[PDB]
Amino acid sequence: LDVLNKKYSLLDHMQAMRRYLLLGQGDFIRHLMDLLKPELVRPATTLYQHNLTGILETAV
Amino acid sequence: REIITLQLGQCGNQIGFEFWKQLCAEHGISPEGIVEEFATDRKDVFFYQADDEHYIPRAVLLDLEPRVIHSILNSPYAKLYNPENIYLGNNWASGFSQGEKIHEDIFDIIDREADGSDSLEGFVLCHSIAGGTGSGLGSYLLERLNDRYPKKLVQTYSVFPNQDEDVVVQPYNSLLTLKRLTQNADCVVVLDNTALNRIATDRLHIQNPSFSQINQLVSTIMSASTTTLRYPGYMNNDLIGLIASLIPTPRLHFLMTGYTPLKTTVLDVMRRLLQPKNVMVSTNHCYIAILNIIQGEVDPTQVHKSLQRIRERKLANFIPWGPASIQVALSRKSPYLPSAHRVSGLMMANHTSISSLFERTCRQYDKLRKREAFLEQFRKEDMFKDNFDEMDTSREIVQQLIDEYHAATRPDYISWG
Amino acid sequence: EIITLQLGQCGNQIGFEFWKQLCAEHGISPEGIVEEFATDRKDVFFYQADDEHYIPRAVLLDLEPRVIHSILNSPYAKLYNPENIYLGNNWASGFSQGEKIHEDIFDIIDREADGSDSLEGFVLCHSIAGGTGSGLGSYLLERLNDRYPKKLVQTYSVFPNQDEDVVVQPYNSLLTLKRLTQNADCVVVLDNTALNRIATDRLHIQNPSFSQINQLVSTIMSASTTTLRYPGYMNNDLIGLIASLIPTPRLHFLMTGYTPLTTDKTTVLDVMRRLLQPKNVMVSTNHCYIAILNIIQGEVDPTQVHKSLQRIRERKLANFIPWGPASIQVALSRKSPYLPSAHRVSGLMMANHTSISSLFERTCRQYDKLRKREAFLEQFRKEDMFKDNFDEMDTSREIVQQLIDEYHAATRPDYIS
Amino acid sequence: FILLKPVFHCLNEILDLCHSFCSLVSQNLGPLDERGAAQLSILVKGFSRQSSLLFKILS
Repeated sequence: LDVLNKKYSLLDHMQAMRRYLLLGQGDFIRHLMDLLKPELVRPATTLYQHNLTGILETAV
Repeated sequence: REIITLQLGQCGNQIGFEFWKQLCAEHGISPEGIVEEFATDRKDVFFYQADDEHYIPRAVLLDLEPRVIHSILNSPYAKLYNPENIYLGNNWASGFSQGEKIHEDIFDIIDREADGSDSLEGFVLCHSIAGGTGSGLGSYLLERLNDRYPKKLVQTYSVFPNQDEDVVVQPYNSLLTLKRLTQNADCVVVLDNTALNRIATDRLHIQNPSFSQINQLVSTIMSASTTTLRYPGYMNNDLIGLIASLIPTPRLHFLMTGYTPLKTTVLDVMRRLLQPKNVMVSTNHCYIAILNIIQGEVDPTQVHKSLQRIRERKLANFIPWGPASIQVALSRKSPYLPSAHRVSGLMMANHTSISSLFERTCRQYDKLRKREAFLEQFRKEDMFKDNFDEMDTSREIVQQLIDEYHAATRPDYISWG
Repeated sequence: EIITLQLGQCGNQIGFEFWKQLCAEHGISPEGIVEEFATDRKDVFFYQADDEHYIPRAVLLDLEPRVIHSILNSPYAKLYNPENIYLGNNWASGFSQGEKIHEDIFDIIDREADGSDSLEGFVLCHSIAGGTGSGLGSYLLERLNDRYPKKLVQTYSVFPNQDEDVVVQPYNSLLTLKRLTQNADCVVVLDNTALNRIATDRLHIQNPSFSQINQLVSTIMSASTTTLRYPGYMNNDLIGLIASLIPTPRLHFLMTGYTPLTTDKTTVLDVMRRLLQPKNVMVSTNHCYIAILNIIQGEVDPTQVHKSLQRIRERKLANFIPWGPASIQVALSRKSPYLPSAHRVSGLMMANHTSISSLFERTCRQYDKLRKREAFLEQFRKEDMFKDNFDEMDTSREIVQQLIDEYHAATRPDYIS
Repeated sequence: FILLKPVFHCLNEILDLCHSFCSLVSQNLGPLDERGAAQLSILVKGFSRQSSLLFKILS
């Protein structure tokens, strides 16, 4: 427990994964829901990963 | 996404100063504006990270006459809310004529701070009702805000002259300001002079004016209401997502507010907030929607079962043309404060007894309008609106507002108000 | 390999600061001596010299020699040492006095162009409409392309708008601009208006700003000539450099910008975006960038630039709308040792934009109103003999109107035509 | 991208197409159709096709 709790930050990884995959961070989600909307209006074949990874990083 | 904070007039910039001073003391920010050493709170909504590592509030000290601004400036907070966007009058007619001529000088300031955004979405006003610099100029400015930015909300923390009558045009200045509130504004959190002046004696007495005491409560009201903006949460990170549950039709845009601290458990702060004595504002009446913010070291496990118990005993009543409830915003209490552990809950709710507060000033207008009276006997009225149509137009507009608020208290408000 | 052809009194002043700055950055004394603190490649510009008493390759042609004794008595004459110096203010007189001296000043080009191991192009340090440079530089520009048809002619022409006294200036500007359009290969433009404002922004200089403008242009212009003179092969001469900035031949004028104006944490995105900000830009509707490059110099972290473009791009801080795919580039380079106290990074702009059409519109208007007043046609004898029916000044208008039209047309998707 | 991929092969044909277009404008020189239109349009098709095959990278 003493290694995993700080050499691999296991408890922060739980706390962060709740901040993101469970929407807990809130701000990241309100802003990303805005910025990402005109991309996701379009049909799914017209979406590409370089738009998406850039806009994620922009929201972060 | 960001919120601007257009504090206006002599009273509004005092309580705005107190607001930024409270936000400064609550956030990790020095009176210099520089990052404090022990400083996670969220600043981007309210502060701009200028190149000195200066967190500058998104303010505008948008005043009209000189007195208190210099004493705000020469404080230890002199360079906090201040990238120098400041600017430089007794009644609605005079104030409107001055809000007109200057407006190129000040609209540039709004546009300047608006272009300082990633996405603006709010104009928080600190508006003094019936006061001279609040009257007229504020009403002119309220119309222009929606003309120039028709997609941006105007929200008013209006401090309201509910008291015994100094100025004889006092009822009119409240009526002619109320017109704009009743159509141009998107939300109005209303604070009452007598209710706060009573609540002063209800904890620590005052006599002839000592505004600096009741202002402490006003600052806790602003800070409490913006708390869920200033920290993360799964819900209510933004002003419109907060305001949407409370105002169900666009004419019900006024909110009464309650505040408890005048060990703890949520059921006792819920019960307290609901009692009439704790409302900071003075026929059947019923709640429309209630939201309360519990800022504290509270265990979240208690919060739901507290609602259920408060439901079962029916200590609160609503109106059955639509669903409603009390709604609870559990928040972290702020560190960087002393005794950041006393649970200190606030409520805001739409309740139809506020109609009577408007109806008081309607009746005061009718007394003066059925008398012969001092209709703003200064030439800035007589050269401007000597046909007197606007106040009677305002009076039928507020009479439709009273009728709409009383129409809200029937089972058939699915039909028209 | 490249040579400067500084001409008129303006050209000598920008060229005297050019060589006075070039020896400084290449570690060379006013005498051309390699200073004892000394890799590089002075080679292109710097005439490689017997003792490593390095020389420029500069042909110090001049006309009405009144001030230039005071440039030639400086210690930097030992740098411009080959004794290749040679001795009205209207465009026609300046053009025709060039013709009346031309033979020597043409031959002593070859006396140096035969010495250069591989001449590539000619750098015209020059002003639009400026006095004794007016006519003269544009006259040489008519001749260079006939006698040297493969070599490329670039003009670092500072432009006549000074926020704004010469009455023939708009006519001279039109007449020079017919040459700068029709006869140059590329033009880098500077507004005296913007440079006055920039001097008043960084410091307190506007009207006086002149010898100070020499420092600002030489800081721009040492950078524009940097990949020629130092290792790093992003494009190691004149002609890889510019092909990024011109898609269709007539549309070849380029804007200027130079990020850290008080350089004496930062990151690439700062030094590259501070460059596109039109207020930091040394230049003063709808506006496309047709293509952009930045030459950036200092301790760039090389992994940042690839990620910088995302946070430029997705916040729509640049706006590419040519008929095709062209966009924004970076040319990384060595810190240059003429800057003593330095910011750890800096950078410099060069971009084919649309908004320069505004200064062309001022130019065309300032010609047209004085042309249709017919008072500042002057009836002077040189002004009349060059064109007794003024047909060159007529035909000079339609080409710059087409530059207005082409700038108004390459801005649309139409430019398959 | 020199580690061996279809990306490298498609870049190789793009570079071959570039050199051949260089060769064409460097030999024809003057503004004359020396049956240059067929070769030029073939390279317009090859470039359009392999630019669209260059845009496979977003999968």
